[PDB]
Amino acid sequence: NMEPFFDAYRAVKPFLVTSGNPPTKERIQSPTDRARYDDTTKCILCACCTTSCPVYWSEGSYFGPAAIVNAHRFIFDSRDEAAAERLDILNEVDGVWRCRTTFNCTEACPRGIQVTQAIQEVKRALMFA
Amino acid sequence: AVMVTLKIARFNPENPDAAGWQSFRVPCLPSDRLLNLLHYVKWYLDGTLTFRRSCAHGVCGSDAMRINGVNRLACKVLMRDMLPKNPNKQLTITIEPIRGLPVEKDLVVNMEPFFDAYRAVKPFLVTSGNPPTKERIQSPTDRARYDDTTKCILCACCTTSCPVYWSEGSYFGPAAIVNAHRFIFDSRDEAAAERLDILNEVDGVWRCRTTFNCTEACPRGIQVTQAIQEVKRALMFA
Amino acid sequence: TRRRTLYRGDPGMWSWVLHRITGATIFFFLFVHVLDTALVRVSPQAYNEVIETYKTPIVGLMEIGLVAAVLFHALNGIRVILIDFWAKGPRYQRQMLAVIAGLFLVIFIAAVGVIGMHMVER
Amino acid sequence: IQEHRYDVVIVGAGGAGMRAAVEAGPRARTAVLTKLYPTRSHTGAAQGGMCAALANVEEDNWEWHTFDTVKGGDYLADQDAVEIMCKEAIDAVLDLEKMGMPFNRTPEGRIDQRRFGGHTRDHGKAPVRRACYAADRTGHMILQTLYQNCVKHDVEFFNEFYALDIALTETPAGPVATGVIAYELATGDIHVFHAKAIVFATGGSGRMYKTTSNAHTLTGDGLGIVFRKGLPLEDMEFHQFHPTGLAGLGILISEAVRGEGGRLLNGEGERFMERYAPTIVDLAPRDIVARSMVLEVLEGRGAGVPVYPTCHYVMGGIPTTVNGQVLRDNTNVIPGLYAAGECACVSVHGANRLGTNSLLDINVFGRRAGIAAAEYAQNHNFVDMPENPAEMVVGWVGDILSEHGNERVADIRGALQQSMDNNAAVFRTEETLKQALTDIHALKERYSRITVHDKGKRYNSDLLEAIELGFLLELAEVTVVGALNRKESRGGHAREDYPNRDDTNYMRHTMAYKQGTDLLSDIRLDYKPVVQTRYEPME
Amino acid sequence: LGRPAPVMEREHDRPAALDHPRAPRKPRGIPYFEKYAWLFMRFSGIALVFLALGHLFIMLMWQDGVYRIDFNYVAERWASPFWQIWDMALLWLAMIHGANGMRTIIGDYARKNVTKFWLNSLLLLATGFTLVLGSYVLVTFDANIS
Amino acid sequence: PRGIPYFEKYAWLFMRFSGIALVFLALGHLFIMLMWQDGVYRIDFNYVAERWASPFWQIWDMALLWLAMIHGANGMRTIIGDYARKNVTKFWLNSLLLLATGFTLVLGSYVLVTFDANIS
Ligand SMILES: Cc1cc2nc3c(=O)[nH]c(=O)nc-3n(C[C@H](O)[C@H](O)[C@H](O)COP(=O)(O)OP(=O)(O)OC[C@H]3O[C@@H](n4cnc5c(N)ncnc54)[C@H](O)[C@@H]3O)c2cc1C
Ligand SMILES: CCCCCCCCCCCCCCCC(=O)OC[C@H](COP(=O)(O)O)OC(=O)CCCCCCCCCCCCCCC
Ligand code: HEM
Ligand code: HEM
Ligand code: HEM
Ligand code: HEM
Ligand code: SF4
Ligand code: SF4
Ligand code: F3S
Ligand code: F3S
Ligand code: FES
Repeated sequence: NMEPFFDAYRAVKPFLVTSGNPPTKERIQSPTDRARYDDTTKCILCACCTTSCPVYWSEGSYFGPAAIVNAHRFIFDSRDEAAAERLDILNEVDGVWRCRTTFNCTEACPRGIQVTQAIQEVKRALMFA
Repeated sequence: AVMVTLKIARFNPENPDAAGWQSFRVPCLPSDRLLNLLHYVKWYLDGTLTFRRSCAHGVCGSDAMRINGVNRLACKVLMRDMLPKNPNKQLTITIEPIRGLPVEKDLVVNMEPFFDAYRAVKPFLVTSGNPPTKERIQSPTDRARYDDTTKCILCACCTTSCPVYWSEGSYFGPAAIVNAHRFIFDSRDEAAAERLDILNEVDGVWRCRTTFNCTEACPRGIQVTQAIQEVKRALMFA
Repeated sequence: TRRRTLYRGDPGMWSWVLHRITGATIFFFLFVHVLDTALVRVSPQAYNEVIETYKTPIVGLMEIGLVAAVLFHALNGIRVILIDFWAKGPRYQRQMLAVIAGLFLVIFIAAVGVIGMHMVER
Repeated sequence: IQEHRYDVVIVGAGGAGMRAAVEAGPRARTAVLTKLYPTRSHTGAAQGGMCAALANVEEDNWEWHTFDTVKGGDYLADQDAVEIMCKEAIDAVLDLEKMGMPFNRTPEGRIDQRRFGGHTRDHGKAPVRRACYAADRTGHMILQTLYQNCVKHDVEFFNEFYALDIALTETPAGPVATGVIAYELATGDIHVFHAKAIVFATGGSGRMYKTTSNAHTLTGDGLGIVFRKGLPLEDMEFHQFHPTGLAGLGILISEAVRGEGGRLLNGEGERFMERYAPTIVDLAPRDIVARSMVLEVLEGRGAGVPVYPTCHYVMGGIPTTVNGQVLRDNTNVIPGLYAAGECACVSVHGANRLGTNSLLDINVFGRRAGIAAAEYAQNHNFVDMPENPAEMVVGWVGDILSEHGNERVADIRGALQQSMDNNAAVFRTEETLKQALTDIHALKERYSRITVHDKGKRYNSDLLEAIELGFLLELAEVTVVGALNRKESRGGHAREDYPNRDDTNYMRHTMAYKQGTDLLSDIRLDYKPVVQTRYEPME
Repeated sequence: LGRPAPVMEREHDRPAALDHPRAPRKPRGIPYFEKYAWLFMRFSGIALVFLALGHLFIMLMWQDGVYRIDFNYVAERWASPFWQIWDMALLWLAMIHGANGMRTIIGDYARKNVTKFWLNSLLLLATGFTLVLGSYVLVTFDANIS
Repeated sequence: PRGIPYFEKYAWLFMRFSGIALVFLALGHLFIMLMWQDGVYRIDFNYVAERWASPFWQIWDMALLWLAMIHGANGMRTIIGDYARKNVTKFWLNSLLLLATGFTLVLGSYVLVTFDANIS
């Protein structure tokens, strides 16, 4: 039953939040800001990662590697206006601080995404900000 | 006619990025302001010189610039009681853009940081939802509470003289806090709590190091730091 | 690029610069004072040694400078506290600054006179 | 060249522009273009109150207001428009107050009012205390309130966009306005905003006079655009000359003499307004006070704080209807083209503006034009676009940039302003107006060869100063030919050659059409009848 | 040809979308911590006037200034509850005051968030070291050390 | 918003920093105790009394006690949060942990601060 997985997914607000009057001509973004949230745009949402996380087998409600990957994608996107709100979602008791730095997720991903390095970058964005 | 020397900090954004001061000689009658001499420069001698100015004398706040060190709003520099009128000798006036905002051309800066900080303190009236159709009542002594912060022309002579604004981080600035005081201390408003919660962060009102550069720079005379104090007191006695 | 600009603003600005500088001076000195005083738990002779080396004319001039730092910090901090608490504070700023200039002058010349007498009689 | 697609496009972010934006923002997808920042606009220079018949400290109905407006206009206003203005003025002031505006309060605390100028009790009896106010700064508060509301409703602002042209695509049933060609000051790019409706709120044009009170940025560009497209301009020879004007330079003193017993003394320690107008010593209409001052300084009984009349307001502009639609005949209407504010001539003020009616005007008719344009945009659909509409503007900018003539824009403009303030000022004559016509034709042939010394692209203010001088020259010739046509003395337009109102031949609005395309062209003059409901002329 | 787009990425660890122009500014720390650090600087300054200036007076100006100070002088002063509590309050108030002040100084002179993090860590380390060393010396002092 | 804001970030950072310190503290303790002269076979009251007559070892042991107990208590807080299924069980287990940790810190601090060599 993939609905717990997808509920955790659509709880990090995995969509672009923006102003309210679009620019009619594809708001600009550098080829340098674009290559930053790359490598997390490859997620096919298979759950091979979240269902190998011992922290996910445990109690409470850990979000999971996949939700954190698909939130990294939007936190490190220049043309977004809810990075701080997403980082505040991931900064709870059951957010990104429950990762016990097991690399089960990285080992299991079929696209080769470096799931735990994405988690590390979110952790460091919460430390240094 | 006295033939003042103006030393202007030039900057061409495109053709050369290698330029500093330039000195122009301009005649100066005693009934002049600095905008008249800047106009003489731009019309006759130079013409690459680009500054902002709108009004005749109904203050709009366009031409804040750094004159002889201080933020002075050129149209008001009064150019009349020259102390070197006592010893006959060369005069110089040093002109450059205001500090803290990115320069777009010589004396024209980018005011979008200033206005983005202004419209982040929710600078508009928020009320309940049943408009009385009859001119919401307010005492003549509730009126005089938020007065003196209704004179802000949004020129950034205050914000661009705050050392805390020159520093790192993202300080709101004196002008955002003036325009938030205007609404926090309004009787017919229903959002004082959320505005005081906006101004109660690390980058909010506790970064004022109680320098009075803002009060000294404002061309309307607003007592900017007294406004900041009243916001601090409303926040600590709560 | 970087330009060198003196802003030439209010005197409260220079009060704040001096406040910041003197406060950091006291902080670093206090790190050192607390170490050399911790030396009192090892022996009498070690403490006596290091403080006998703290009784020279150079360190006497330094102690005068530290008196100046602490005095100005305390006085301008009283001014800052009054500005923040007293509801007529921001009006009378720049009169508090003259008051504390005068107070610093009298207390500092008295203290430097006493300390200079002590340093002479040796 | 960039392309944008919006439902409603407002050109101007002053009082009328930001009022129309407040209204048409929720309805449609609106944009606002400004050559300034919204709060840098002339409206903020307004100090006098805003008049409305609220009757909080006294008693008045809007009918006495309507009569006083009609009589102040010297019987050239339109009574339907005056009626609408007053009976919507009450609710205009109330909605400003309910949007957040800090009016001064009365001992109870509703709204305080004060007496002002030529406002009467009922048909010329006594002061009535109509004018609301906020402080010595009323226009500044109105502008701040409108801008704070545009921030609340998240309006899109295109700051520092000099709208240089409009695109009228000719449908078989007439012309229709589709787009606005603008020039981004910051980058040098041309933008084309294709819209369904277009609102023009670009304020007045008083900078063709040396001694004036208007901003440095009030050259008159909505009027110049609409006049170059072939549409008409109405009643442009009616300029109001404020009496108190800092005899040296031109700044306004609207505060002191109105408020307290400031007596206007001439040379000798002598008052004159008591002999030029009894029944009121010096609170007479502004046109009368200025004629008196000019007459006495001319007859040799003046000096040499001093004052002198300064051009203050233009009562003409783009001819519209009470809903804002721009006319193209005396009857027809350009589909999808509205106008509000000081550029528009609904003919509320007629031949002389009564103080504190301008802020009223801009509120009422900016709201009307906003809702009208929103309705039009939500009803109709995008029409078309001509072949590369920016072709004329890009060629114009390119060819005014690309060569090195031998004239100075500052010299041409100074000559124009000196000539106008010498000849086409408070007192006009046939010989002086002909002299000014020859002067303006000479300057129009000199303007053909000017030098923009910048040649850059990032922030090119010299280019735009030359472009604005073009508009100044067009509007100057319109004013002079209108004032040479009207052989009477009504309101702001006085003529020493025919010094008495001719109610039988010249009680009509003058309308001017441009014939050619280049600067030197012909001005054809037609007439438009003035509407009348109840009030009839009387000396 | 056009103008290349501006890069919004300050440093690698900084989400550019954090300094978006239209992004809502919301508090980035513990709520009501700044209010109480501000109030602490005020109150601890009021106390430190007396503590620090009385310390300086009694040390430098009373009898023979520094030229009387040695181990026996310290041991006679710290045999009194008055001076023991005075020096403990002085140590704690002065170190917390100075450490919060240098927190502010670092916060507005450090350009990068990594520099800010590591300088705040060094500051907290140095302040903790000085506090535990001073507290140890005060609590566990005995005049008969030799 | 389930607990105190920013408490988890600082508990995380504290585990890292206390680990860096506890490397030296705990491993130096174990070395000097077990493999310096005779290991445990030299330890007695006189050994403890001559070690705790030194500011170095006194501060070493107090820092070791406090860092080790707060480190372990935070780690066991995490373990309880990951293994306790009922909210009542989690509440009472966190309370038992807090009680035992407080008791151990109080007893160790008392012993260090009050130890006197001459007791009998
Ligand atoms: C000194 C002074 C004092 C006054 N005092 C009073 C008073 O007390 N009471 C009173 O009733 N009236 C007064 N008036 C007149 C009154 O303010 C005007 O009728 C009114 O302000 C007109 O404003 P507006 O909204 O039409 O446009 P304005 O406020 O005049 O400004 C026009 C706006 O349109 C935009 N714009 C203009 N041209 C272009 C272009 N080419 N491209 C793009 N954008 C453009 C600009 O951004 C500008 O903000 C005064 C006028 C002056 C000059
Ligand atoms: C949050 C951070 C908290 C920090 C706590 C960690 C502490 C871990 C252990 C450190 C113990 C320090 C106490 C020192 C007592 C001591 O050594 O002194 C005790 C020593 C006995 O040491 P031994 O018996 O082990 O040989 O007595 C001596 O004879 C020493 C001779 C001279 C030593 C001078 C030291 C005085 C102060 C200088 C401190 C040096 C630090 C420099 C920093 C810039
Ligand atoms: C020349 C100036 C100074 C001298 C000679 C001096 C001397 C001393 C002495 C003699 C002692 C301990 C002895 C005792 O307490 O009786 C001491 C300790 C102490 N001093 Fe100073 N002092 C000076 C300045 C300062 C300053 C400016 C501060 C604080 C800003 C300060 C704060 C302290 C503290 C907190 C202690 C306690 C040390 C500890 O607890 O280990 N002293 N210093
Ligand atoms: C002696 C009496 C003292 C008083 C009255 C006092 C008062 C103050 C006040 C009110 C501030 C806040 C200033 C501001 O926020 O603008 C401050 C800042 C500061 N204090 Fe003190 N203080 C005293 C002593 C000390 C001591 C003993 C130290 C260090 C050991 C110290 C170090 C600092 C530092 C570093 C700052 C930061 C300066 C700044 O951020 O601008 N002060 N002081
Ligand atoms: C075989 C291994 C160990 C032995 C034989 C041992 C022995 C001792 C001894 C002899 C003392 C007190 C005497 C002194 O400190 O000089 C002591 C105290 C202490 N030890 Fe250990 N220890 C061992 C392992 C550990 C470990 C693994 C830790 C922590 C991870 C630890 C933490 C402490 C602490 C915190 C104290 C302070 C006791 C107090 O303050 O009451 N020890 N242990
Ligand atoms: C008295 C000594 C120690 C005690 C009682 C202790 C206890 C614990 C416990 C119970 C945990 C929880 C493990 C988990 O949550 O999976 C933990 C975690 C940890 N320990 Fe220690 N430990 C000690 C010494 C050390 C030392 C010497 C280091 C050296 C670096 C260290 C580094 C860490 C780190 C980094 C963690 C966090 C692990 C994680 O978050 O995944 N610890 N400790
Ligand atoms: S495994 Fe790789 S792909 Fe499958 S979900 Fe986790 S991240 Fe997305
Ligand atoms: S406060 Fe005074 S200075 Fe600061 S902006 Fe408003 S007006 Fe300009
Ligand atoms: S599998 Fe689980 S706990 Fe951490 S690194 Fe990967 S998430
Ligand atoms: S300039 Fe800056 S720090 Fe305080 S009082 Fe004025 S704000
Ligand atoms: S030009 Fe408007 S304020 Fe100087």
